[PDB]
Amino acid sequence: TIYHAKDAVQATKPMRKPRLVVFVVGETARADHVSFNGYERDTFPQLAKIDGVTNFSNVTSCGTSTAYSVPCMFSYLGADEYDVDTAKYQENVLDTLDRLGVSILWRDNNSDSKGVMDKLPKAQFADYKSATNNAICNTNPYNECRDVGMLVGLDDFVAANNGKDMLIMLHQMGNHGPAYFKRYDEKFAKFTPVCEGNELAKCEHQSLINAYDNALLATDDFIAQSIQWLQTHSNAYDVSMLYVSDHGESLGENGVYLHGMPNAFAPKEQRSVPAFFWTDKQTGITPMATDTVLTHDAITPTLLKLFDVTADKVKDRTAFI
Amino acid sequence: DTIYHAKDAVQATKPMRKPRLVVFVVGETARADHVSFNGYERDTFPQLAKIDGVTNFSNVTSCGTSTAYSVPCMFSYLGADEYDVDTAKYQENVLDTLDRLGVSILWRDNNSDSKGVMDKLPKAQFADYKSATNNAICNTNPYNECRDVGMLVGLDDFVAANNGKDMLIMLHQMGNHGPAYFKRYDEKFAKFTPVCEGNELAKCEHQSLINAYDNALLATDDFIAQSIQWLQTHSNAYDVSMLYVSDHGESLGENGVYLHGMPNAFAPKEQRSVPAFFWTDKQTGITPMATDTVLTHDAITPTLLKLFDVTADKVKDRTAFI
Ligand SMILES: [Zn+2]
Ligand SMILES: [Zn+2]
Ligand SMILES: [Zn+2]
Ligand SMILES: [Zn+2]
Ligand SMILES: [Zn+2]
Ligand SMILES: [Zn+2]
Ligand SMILES: [Zn+2]
Ligand SMILES: [Zn+2]
Ligand SMILES: [Zn+2]
Ligand SMILES: [Zn+2]
Repeated sequence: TIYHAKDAVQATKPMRKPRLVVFVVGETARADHVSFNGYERDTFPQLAKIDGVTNFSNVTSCGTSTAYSVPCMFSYLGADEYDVDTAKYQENVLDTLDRLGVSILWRDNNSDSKGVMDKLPKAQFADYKSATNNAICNTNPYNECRDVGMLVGLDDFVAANNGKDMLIMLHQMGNHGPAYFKRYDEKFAKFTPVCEGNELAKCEHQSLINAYDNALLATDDFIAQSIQWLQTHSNAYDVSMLYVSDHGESLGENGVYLHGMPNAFAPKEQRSVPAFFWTDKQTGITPMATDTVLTHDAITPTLLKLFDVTADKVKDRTAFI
Repeated sequence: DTIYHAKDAVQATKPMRKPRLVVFVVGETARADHVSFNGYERDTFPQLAKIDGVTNFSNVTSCGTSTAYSVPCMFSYLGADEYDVDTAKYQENVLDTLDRLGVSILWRDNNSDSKGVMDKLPKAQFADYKSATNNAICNTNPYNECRDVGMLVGLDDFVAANNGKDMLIMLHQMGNHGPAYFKRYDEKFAKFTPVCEGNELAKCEHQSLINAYDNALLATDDFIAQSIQWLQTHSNAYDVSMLYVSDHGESLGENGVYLHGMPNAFAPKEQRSVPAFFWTDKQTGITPMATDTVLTHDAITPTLLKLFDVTADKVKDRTAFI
């Protein structure tokens, strides 16, 4: 195991108020389909009614796929030295925070870690793609488990870690294709018609867009209920929520669909991602400016600052806060 | 002791093949949004507009907002996110690499100093051009300020002295340095008037300050063009290319902010949005990146290496200008 932060120190310890953070790892969401970034439809109407939400209009993802971007999102090495083949053997930020006492839990309704959780106890990773753990899989014809199912019973995690610092990753299914029409329950079918087939190139363009934007409305609801769930502990915990998407998505420009293109050739749409940060006013955390130029490189500094941790390798590195 | 980052660096072909001669103009205080090619409403680069083969890069971000921070970073191997200005002078930089692989390195400075970038090479490869001892062009203006075009005089003696070798020539411009923009150019570029002729810029009328700044750009446009014109006189025997990047931008009164030097955490967009131009001769086989490519000062080191067919297993995937 190769270290990058054994100098890491937690300045104050939970004493002081414990801190509770949800990190929503998003999936396949494009920045230019976010209402706040100038999009022509209102894809985030619930987040708009929550005070304290910062939308970041200029964030660029590490890469264009889940396997590539996710480990880089928790890396110390930054996009320009990230190497997907050796990422799993590096100390990542969750290894650091777990070593300083923060309780880490990772619930996944997408796929896996991807390696990011592999040095921590297996009990701290939970698969939520199956109805064995996810209580919300019967809400749609496809028996697809839903991201909001990752919220059920999180109060049992808090009680089991009463008074400790806590960081909760919720890894979204989000907007992953090609079958966007299956990513959301029927209550979010606001834009119609939608394309209902797995060959995007036969979709009519607007039907494809409509399905994709309905999926964002489902993600907007999931994020909104994530913050509402944290508000039930604003009494005993300093609560914050952070959202960043792993990568964007192509929707037919120059004939390009889905994602996964090499960075040297990937179009703008595959790397321009939304990010949200919310925190309760009790907590004293100040978000950076909304138009700050940011990348996935800001996640690791952000996560460390959220828990008052210092490591002489990532400070002065721009964060979301 | 010097800390190395590219002792693996390898030159694929040697000068065999045609030798290569490159001028790298390190600019000063130039803003991307005052360049005509980037949509500015005045023609601040009328001579560069008449040269075939010039690529303008419309989305380049400087490492920092000052000479001390940006210049060493422009030649670093570490990238902005691991660059540490306090220790940059003990790092192998890209000029150390190219020098040990045989490329002849020259640094002429009409700005200040290196800043540390040249400190491991023989002092004969750095030349001060701020004074009339080396610069022949200083009596052209009330202030006896020596001019950037004086750095072009006698470069054929350097080429002759390194005949057939690969060569990279840094010319460190005085350029658009403030606050006295009106002093940076001779009267032949005093095209936009009235101009402000005082130090504390806030009393200036906005247009008169802008006018002095834009005349200063016309002087730079002339310096780059004649740099290209000088390289064209050796396109026969050498593959010639010119690269220009400014060290940082400049604030011109927006929200009351002038000059540069703000910490990156608070710096306005204008202090970091810089022009970059790359020119190359017909014969040379070098292809520019797309002009809207998102770039930073981190692209300079790979560019210089690729210009000399050098590969270094540390910047191998890093975006360049070419
Ligand atoms: Zn995917
Ligand atoms: Zn993904
Ligand atoms: Zn490194
Ligand atoms: Zn780096
Ligand atoms: Zn590899
Ligand atoms: Zn400067
Ligand atoms: Zn100065
Ligand atoms: Zn310092
Ligand atoms: Zn030599
Ligand atoms: Zn200066």
